[PDB]
Amino acid sequence: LAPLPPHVPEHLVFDFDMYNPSNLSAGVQEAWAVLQESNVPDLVWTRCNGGHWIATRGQLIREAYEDYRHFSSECPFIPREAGEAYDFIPTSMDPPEQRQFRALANQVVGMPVVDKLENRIQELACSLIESLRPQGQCNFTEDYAEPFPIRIFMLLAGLPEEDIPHLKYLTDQMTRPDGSMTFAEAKEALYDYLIPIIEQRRQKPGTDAISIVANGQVNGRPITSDEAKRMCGLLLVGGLDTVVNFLSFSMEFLAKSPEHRQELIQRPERIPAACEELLRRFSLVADGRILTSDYEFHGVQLKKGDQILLPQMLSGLDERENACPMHVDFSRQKVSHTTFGHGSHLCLGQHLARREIIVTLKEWLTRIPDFSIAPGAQIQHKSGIVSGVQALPLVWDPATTKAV
Ligand code: HEM
Ligand SMILES: CC1(C)[C@@H]2CC[C@@]1(C)C(=O)C2
Ligand SMILES: [K+]
Repeated sequence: LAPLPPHVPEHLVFDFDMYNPSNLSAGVQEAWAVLQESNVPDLVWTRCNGGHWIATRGQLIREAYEDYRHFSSECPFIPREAGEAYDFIPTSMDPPEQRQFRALANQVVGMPVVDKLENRIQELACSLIESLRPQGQCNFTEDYAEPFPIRIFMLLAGLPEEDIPHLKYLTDQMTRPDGSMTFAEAKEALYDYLIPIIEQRRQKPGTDAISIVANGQVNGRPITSDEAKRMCGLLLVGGLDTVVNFLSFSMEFLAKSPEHRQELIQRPERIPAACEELLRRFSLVADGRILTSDYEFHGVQLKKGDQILLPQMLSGLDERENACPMHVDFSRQKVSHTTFGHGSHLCLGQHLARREIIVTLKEWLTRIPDFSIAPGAQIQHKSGIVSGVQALPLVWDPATTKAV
């Protein structure tokens, strides 16, 4: 717990810890949404993790992400030492500077590339699922949630699959630190890995994501090796720690809700609308910004240098944004969320993520329409910059499945 700063008033202190929230055993989304109870203000100060503001409502999250003159991306992580070490491109830059780097990034992970990767996504999801189908059981986090998104990413990056254990270890210490490494050691270990590769593909340009970035142009000028590395690192974390977690939340829920499985088996054309609704209910990212100057926002005096966590996860969870927000409803008419961010840094990998999610639900339910949590398992969730599921044991009767 850190010393409450002179400028923060006693009545806005709410000691929420993002890496280990109090109600965590009820579900990570449920743990986070304690900040939306009737007793809690729209903007609190927490003394954990060195101290930082936290906006709790969708209205303030969106306003702050839009206002980059006051809410800067220069130090976007908590704790303070992680945000100061954070130098990924484009995420650590504010517009106007940030803008030229998005279109290089858009070229390696945007729609055009989802279109080059279309066959391979479909094939690996069918082949992974078909290999599990006859067993009548799986450890989903390890058997599908990781290998499906991860092997597509390594394929696109032109990186070998036995580098996976090392890279996921490191990427995961930057979002859910276990204590062994600091964000900076983790980051420098990712750059160390990328350095020879980047230089080699600048001499012999290939077709893979690293070559494209490294030999890319930024509003007409050549990107440097240091910029290539800083953009490249960011793509790996996005590739190895986003969709991987998201798929486990969605499959846990489907395993617990036979009527929602039935809806999608009956009307598979509803899968894209259902993916959106699940992205709202099982939203999982929470990063933030730093104040560029002293500023008064929604009646609270903020101080230059203060950090503020603006939980992207909380906006679609807000009862002011969606009625009965904890309830999953695939026909929800206005699905409002900030799952993929808001403002000028809107997620560049969202078209890739949505395709991987929709391909997984359609291809799973086609082959293994009925499935449940294994008898007597209690699912445990984990919290951090990106939230996730520690293990998900699923069971099914092989007599009810079909090889497609
Ligand atoms: C469920 C999956 C995903 C979610 C929920 C998600 C969420 C986000 C969010 C919230 C941001 C903005 C953060 C900020 O403003 O500080 C972001 C940015 C970004 N994400 Fe995604 N992401 C996902 C998947 C991916 C994937 C699969 C990739 C690439 C392999 C990716 C690459 C990027 C990049 C490059 C940016 C930077 C945008 C910028 O700074 O201009 N993301 N993502
Ligand atoms: C907050 C994020 C999800 C977004 C993409 C990966 C992530 C950890 C960042 O560093 C940017
Ligand atoms: K920084």
